[PDB]
Amino acid sequence: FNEFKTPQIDPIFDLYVAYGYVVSLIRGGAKEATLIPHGASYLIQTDVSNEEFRHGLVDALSSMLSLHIALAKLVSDADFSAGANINNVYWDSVPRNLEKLMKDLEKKRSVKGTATIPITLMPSAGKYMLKHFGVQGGNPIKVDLLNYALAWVGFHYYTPYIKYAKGDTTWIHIYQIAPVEEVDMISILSLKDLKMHLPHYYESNLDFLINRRLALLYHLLHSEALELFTEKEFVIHSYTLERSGNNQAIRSFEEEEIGKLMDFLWKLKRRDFYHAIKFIDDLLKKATEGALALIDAIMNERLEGFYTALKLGKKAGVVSSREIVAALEDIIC
Amino acid sequence: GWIRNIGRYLSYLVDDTFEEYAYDVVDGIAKARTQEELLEGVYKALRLAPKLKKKAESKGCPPPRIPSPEDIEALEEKVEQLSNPKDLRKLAVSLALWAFASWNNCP
Amino acid sequence: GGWIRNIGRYLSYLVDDTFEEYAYDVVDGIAKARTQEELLEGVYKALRLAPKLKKKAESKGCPPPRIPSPEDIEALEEKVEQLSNPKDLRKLAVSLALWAFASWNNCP
Amino acid sequence: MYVRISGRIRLNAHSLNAQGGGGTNYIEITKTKVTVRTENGWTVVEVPAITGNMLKHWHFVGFVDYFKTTPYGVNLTERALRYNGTRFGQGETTATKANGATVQLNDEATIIKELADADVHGFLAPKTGRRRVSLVKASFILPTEDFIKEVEGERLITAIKHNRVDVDEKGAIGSSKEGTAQMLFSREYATGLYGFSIVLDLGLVGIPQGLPVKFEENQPRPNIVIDPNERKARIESALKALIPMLSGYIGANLARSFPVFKVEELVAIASEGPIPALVHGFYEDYIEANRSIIKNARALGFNIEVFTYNVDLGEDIEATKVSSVEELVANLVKMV
Amino acid sequence: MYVRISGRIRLNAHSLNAQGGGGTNYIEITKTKVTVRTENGWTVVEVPAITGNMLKHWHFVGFVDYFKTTPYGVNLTERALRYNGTRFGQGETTATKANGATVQLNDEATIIKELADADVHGFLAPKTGRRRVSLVKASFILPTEDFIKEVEGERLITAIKHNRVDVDEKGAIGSSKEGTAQMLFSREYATGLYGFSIVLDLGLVGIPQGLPVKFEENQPRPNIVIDPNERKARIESALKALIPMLSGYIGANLARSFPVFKVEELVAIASEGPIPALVHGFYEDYIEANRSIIKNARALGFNIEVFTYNVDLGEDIEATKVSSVEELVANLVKMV
Amino acid sequence: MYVRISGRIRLNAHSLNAQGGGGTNYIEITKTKVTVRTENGWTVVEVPAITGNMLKHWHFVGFVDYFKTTPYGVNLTERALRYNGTRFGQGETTATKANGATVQLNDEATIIKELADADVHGFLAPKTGRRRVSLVKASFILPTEDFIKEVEGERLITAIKHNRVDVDEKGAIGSSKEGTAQMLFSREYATGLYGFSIVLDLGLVGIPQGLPVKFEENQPRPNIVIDPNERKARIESALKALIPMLSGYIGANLARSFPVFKVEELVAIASEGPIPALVHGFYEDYIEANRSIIKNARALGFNIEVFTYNVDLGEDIEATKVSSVEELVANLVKM
Repeated sequence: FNEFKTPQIDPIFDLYVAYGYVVSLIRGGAKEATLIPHGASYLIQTDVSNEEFRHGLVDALSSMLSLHIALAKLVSDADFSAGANINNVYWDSVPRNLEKLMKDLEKKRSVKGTATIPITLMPSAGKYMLKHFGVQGGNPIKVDLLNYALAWVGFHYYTPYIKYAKGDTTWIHIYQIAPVEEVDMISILSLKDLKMHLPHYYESNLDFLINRRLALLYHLLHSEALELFTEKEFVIHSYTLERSGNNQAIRSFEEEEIGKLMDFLWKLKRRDFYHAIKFIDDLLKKATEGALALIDAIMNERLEGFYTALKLGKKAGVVSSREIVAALEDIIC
Repeated sequence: GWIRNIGRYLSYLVDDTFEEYAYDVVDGIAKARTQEELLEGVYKALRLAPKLKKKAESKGCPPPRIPSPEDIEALEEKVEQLSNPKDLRKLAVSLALWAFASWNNCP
Repeated sequence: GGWIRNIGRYLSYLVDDTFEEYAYDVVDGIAKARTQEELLEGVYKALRLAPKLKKKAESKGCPPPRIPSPEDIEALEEKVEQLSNPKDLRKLAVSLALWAFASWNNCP
Repeated sequence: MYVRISGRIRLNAHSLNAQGGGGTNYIEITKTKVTVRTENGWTVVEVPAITGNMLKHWHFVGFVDYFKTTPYGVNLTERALRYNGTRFGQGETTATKANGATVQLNDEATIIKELADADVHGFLAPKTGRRRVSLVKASFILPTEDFIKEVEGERLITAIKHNRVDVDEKGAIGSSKEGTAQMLFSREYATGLYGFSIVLDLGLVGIPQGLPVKFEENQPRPNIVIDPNERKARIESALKALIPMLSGYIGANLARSFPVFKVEELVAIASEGPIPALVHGFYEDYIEANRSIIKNARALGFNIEVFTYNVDLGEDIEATKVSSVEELVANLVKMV
Repeated sequence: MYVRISGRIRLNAHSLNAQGGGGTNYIEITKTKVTVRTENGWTVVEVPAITGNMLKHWHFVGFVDYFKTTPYGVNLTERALRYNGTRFGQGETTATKANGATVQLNDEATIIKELADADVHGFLAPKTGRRRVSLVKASFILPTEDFIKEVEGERLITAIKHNRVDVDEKGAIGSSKEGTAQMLFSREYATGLYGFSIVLDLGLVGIPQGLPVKFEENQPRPNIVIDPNERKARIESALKALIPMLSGYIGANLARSFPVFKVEELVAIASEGPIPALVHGFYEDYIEANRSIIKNARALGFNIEVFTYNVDLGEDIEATKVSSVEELVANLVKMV
Repeated sequence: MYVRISGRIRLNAHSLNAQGGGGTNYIEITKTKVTVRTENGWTVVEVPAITGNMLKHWHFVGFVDYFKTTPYGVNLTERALRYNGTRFGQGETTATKANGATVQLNDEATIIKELADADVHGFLAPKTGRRRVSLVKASFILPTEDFIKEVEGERLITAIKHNRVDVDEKGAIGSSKEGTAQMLFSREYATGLYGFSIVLDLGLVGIPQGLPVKFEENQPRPNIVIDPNERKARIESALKALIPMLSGYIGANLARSFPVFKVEELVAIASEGPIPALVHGFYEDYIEANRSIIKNARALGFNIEVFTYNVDLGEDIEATKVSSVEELVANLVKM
């Protein structure tokens, strides 16, 4: 058992690097790989060799850079270039770091440098750190390039996210799904299925991408990867990046759960599918307040929320068919 | 469980084919904390039966069907023993929940 | 105690079709009973039309109305005399008046 | 010149502001929940009442009736001439003048100059967004509390059933199969000593709300887009509109019901400057409240005049005893 | 000065602060939850209520109405004359005076001197960053705890449905494909004994928040950037703005509803200095609590002036039995 | 001197401590998770909990408001006048008072002698250290666990939408292209019975933190570097700062909400020496904890005066009945 250890720095960036380890192993092979959570370390147990791990990592980096070159100091509208990176400097910094990693690893040379970590990979980071009686100039936090690249691979391949422009400002919702007990390779790959590239929606009709919980509900509505959350316990760590007037900051860091929402969606769509997605999309587009009440009811197991959501939807344009009502009644028990 | 039949009758008060839009009764039946106001709201909803009958009759599609008397006593044979409001809500909210269903009425 | 359905069967004849007797005011009065005396007044007003419907039921090829028995009257009096609270009085008055609007198969 | 009137009026066998049934033979009357103090604690009772919308509509009808006779009555609306209460519905940008001409809706001053009805009762044009609040405030016609105390409710309702006999050329009632319309509907009538109150904000006629003063040399002055004769005529018509209001011209079913509608008592205040409104007649202890609100108003420097009918107002208050609404409106129009 | 008012008002048949739009069917009124005893654990009941935004807006409307008549009414914002609450919104730097003169939103003293609405009610200048805390704070309007306990959850909402008679000029009631807007909608009217509380900080009017004092002669001289006569006139106008407050001008839909108002009892205290906030009327035992508050404050060395209407209070401390709101505001302006 | 007040309060229809919604048109009130027992179950309930940051800010606002009336209000920073209170920073080494007097930051004694806000709510000088802790601390304002148990479900969060109409010069309104400002935002108003606990260390007011006592004449008398009369004035001003605290002057949205406030019950302990904090008002059994901790402290030799409002706290303890917050203030200004 190679049992790769993962650096203990930040349980979010730690999760990203330990959670891209799995795709690095998969691209190199490494059958029968599992992840044991150590609170924050998130250790991974496998029978792979170091050279095979490096081959998988360089394969992942090659795929990522090939995707990056598709758009064009080169700036691409990809997940790891500009779709999630709210800072303009990182749009060029990250590809340079990744290609440096590629060049170093392809020559069987371990990286010998350290680089700044962006706020995207770990919101706990930033620009200033309180040492004793003030902050440190520059960016005090630095990470070895190997773990930096691994976490970037994990973020690009696995974690879903959403970008909404709405003119001058910009909102970026980032979601990462964290196992809590134990997972095998198939489970983690099933979670990887959730990730979809280029979620740069913008437009004006889809103004409901604000209210982060509503946005994640909308994203999960059209996803049908696997109902794993009903048999395994998972949590969600999510955060928002805002660029209101070139003032880059984070305004939401709530920690919700994903099991209840997925269970609700599966129970609702088990009866009717044609009247499920159309219902939810119409309700989101018309009754935003009703959608907020509905998601609050889902997350809090509240009866009045469903009634309020249905009333608000029926007020404007929502058909609200019978089968979904029966499914809701069954969920109510 | 005598829910669809009454839900389709309550749906007659919200659908656009009946241009009367009885929304207050839906709020009354949904927002019921104890026994009395739930029965009051369901009575108010049922009282508009001739309204719906003459609206559908004068418009062309078949008139709406009144809930059968067979489950009328079924409504009061259970709600009587729901002394606790917490379990009473499971039916009080559901009554209005089924009032917004599709319930195709007129072609 | 089972007499609610029996009295509601007679009450339904005051608003159903095939009778030409659309008495909704009596139903509203018996359903909006705030006190026992006006509830009894509404019950008497509803029962005063028993000959009105019984005589004409046989004149239109329909079975005679199910007029409540005196045992039903005794049960109603017992329930009324024991209710000095408008709280349960409201739901009691609503219960029997709700049976007025139902899909009764009076005339086959 | 602002006017605030309140008082008590008795209604007998009235079916004003009903629901009309629509899809039922039982014509329900409008019901509202009102608060009664009560010796046992505050309670709520459901009683029939007339909404202020109907009172405003009937005031508008009276105003247009008394303004048609005026020489400047041509500056009205065809819908207003047809007793239509809608003003500048959705999707329209032009107004049909009573003369048949077309009035643009791009300027509020032009509208209030050429449309007296829109000047007085306000208007709303969503297509161009032109909004103007009404200069007449009408309250709900609610039964007074002490009346409910005295009668203990009594349900205040009578249902009277009338048939619609459809006799054909052969003289047959039909069987709902030949084309007859023989049905039996019911009408709901009520009664009681209701309370009424009106507010005539007759100080902005001919004055656009977007520019009330010109400030030519920092001296405030009203900005009137019409000649003073038209303003005087509009004020007189608005004041005389109260005549077909306190005589039996409130509510629907006037062809059949025509409520008795006798005035019991009234107190009114009129003053050129801004004045507070009176207490509604629903509350039993409002006459003393009216006295306290008028004496105090006179203690600040308001050039106010009080007209009272069937109310003494004591002796400290300098009020004129008015015999009937005609002398009341004559006094109102006397003070410009 | 600093004056605080708290009491009860009997209000019924009011569609104040509705939620649904004009074109939206079944126009819904706002509701708020309240926590009450009910001789058991603290239970939450949802009851109709009136938001404080409406009260603040109507206080602003009354303030500008009573300040326009003042000679210093020219020092006002153009939007204030339009009864618009948009005070220096997002995306502008210069504003317009009542007479049309331009004003710069840079120095707070200039803003509060040339404009009076931004002084009494505060303002925000997002482009510049200038801000001013409102000196007038209005609470919500909640029914009293004892009243809601007594009613035991009896809805207290009347959903009255009404429509229009929008008809084609030919006399035919058209459908949606014709051009008429004959649509059916409903309005919610509430009733009950409500409690109100509003606080005024007129002692800081004409005082910029950046530099409250000047310290010319090493004394706490306030930085009154305006003339003392102007400050007194503004204070008097703000106090007189309470005359239409408790009269029927604190809500919307006045044209069609005109809610029926009557003040049952209230208390008011003013001492031209810091003062504890009065207990709201939503609580049944607010009288004794407020008596204790104003007795301890007076015993602490405060020249508290108390005017009480229709309440015995403590019948031993210095309280004046005021008869109406006009007398109360007269007493308030007498001590300026 | 040292006082500690913990109790349960009744407030509703409030929008305190919202998430701003600077870029999102929806304004969210605070949403917090609270663990509670549910008859052999440890469940979590999403209820608002008001941060103590706003409570401390409003206490400081009340203190600076009440310190203006006293003639000794000259010793106050000009920053505190504007409801500011940043208290310097890395690049600031000079203090500006209300009159505009330069004050050096060499020692805490001179700073607290020339500045009153820094003596009460603390300050720091990262340039030279010399950090001073705040003498006033406030806990979170969250509903009590008893209320959560009694209510269990229910939204208790009303989302009310308000618009901002802004017509053109005559009557023209615009949505997004006419250049006008028309926004329809939503505010979340919360309700429920909350629990609070505050600690006020008035005994250290006017004494440097690093030199609690002088101890020069073989008697460790307190090192009162400031004048005793204006020291007592500061004590009285800080005590009266609680008057705009249990009255409805807590939080934001005061112009549009002004929450309906009424304290239900409270227990306060006052003493001239250091005393332990009693309990946070969130706990349902907090009265028993109050009684136990008071008994233990008195058995350990603490001269504690206990004032109780609308709570028994046992008859054995020497508790003084309190009618209202003004009664407690009047009873506290004696010492």
